[PDB]
Amino acid sequence: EAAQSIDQLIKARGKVYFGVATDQNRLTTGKNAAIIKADFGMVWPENSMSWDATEPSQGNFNFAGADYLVNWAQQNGKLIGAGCLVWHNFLPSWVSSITDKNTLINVMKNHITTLMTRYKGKIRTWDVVGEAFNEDGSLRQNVFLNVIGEDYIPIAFQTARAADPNAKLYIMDYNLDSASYPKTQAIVNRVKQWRAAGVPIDGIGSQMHLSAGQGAGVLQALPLLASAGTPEVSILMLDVAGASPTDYVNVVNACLNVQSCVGITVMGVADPDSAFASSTPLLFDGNFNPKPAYNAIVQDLQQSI
Ligand SMILES: O=[N+]([O-])c1ccc2nn[nH]c2c1
Repeated sequence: EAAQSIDQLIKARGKVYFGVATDQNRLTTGKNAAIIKADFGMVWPENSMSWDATEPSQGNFNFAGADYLVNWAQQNGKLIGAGCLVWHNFLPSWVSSITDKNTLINVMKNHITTLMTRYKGKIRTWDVVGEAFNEDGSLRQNVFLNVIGEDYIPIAFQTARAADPNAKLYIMDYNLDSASYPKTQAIVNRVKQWRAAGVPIDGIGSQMHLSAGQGAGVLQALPLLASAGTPEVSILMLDVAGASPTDYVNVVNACLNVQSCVGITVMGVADPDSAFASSTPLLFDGNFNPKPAYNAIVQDLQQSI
């Protein structure tokens, strides 16, 4: 049927992409590859770029998984996003154990530089720092903050910019979905301050793992995130418990309303492959058919001349 690719449709409304997280296991099973080819314009490695996946012991990198994703994307004319270079998730214990500031700075920089160098020029968007905030808006006391202090964020971004000046560099977080929530306010105010200091934060990515009914609030939260003045904002890791068309269309329209929002990435293709499968939160079902939210996004994005 005509005009059924949400990526094609969102591009026709001036955005860069509709994307999805994936990896080798997905691409070779189900109908994921076919759906991504037809309907999506950007992919991200779901897990294969994590620190656990890529640098399981100090200085010794594992790129088979990430390479597969990058190659598939290139073969299929998809943009690539990748991450997360620096966050508290999927960290090896060898990183967590480090207590010396200069050692951890250099471990972090080596991790950033190695990954970004390998894929230099190939990656549209790097999620450089993730989940750096507490719910109250203070900085999360992860190993980087505890050992390096708050300079770890400027250092990560400056390192990333040097490693691949072509990439758009993002900070990302979750629970940025309500405009009155302290975390949302805080990332904005802090990104403003980092950018005023010349830290090369090109984007804020909102990890939109939503519960039912939360789409509406994104219509206020996304504009708020964009007010930090980054060149770009993005929607990441999108899923919605119950997958209501209302929620999904609200999220999409928040993207459309926000000039600097370049695109939307969903957390996966089909419900059974979600980490939250019982909540059926994705756009395709367990038979790989498009759900009502997919079709509602199509209608919302369709445009006579
Ligand atoms: O938007 N994404 O679905 C997504 C998935 C995994 C990631 N790791 N870093 N950034 C990511 C974005």
